[PDB]
Amino acid sequence: EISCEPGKTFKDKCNTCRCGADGKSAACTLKACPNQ
Repeated sequence: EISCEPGKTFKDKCNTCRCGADGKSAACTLKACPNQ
């Protein structure tokens, strides 16, 4: 599932992800979910 520029990073969820080498995933991180 998922998809994006493989090797790149972005926000995605409310924290911060990192599109994995494949255009279908991204290692992410958690923390408060900024919205404002």
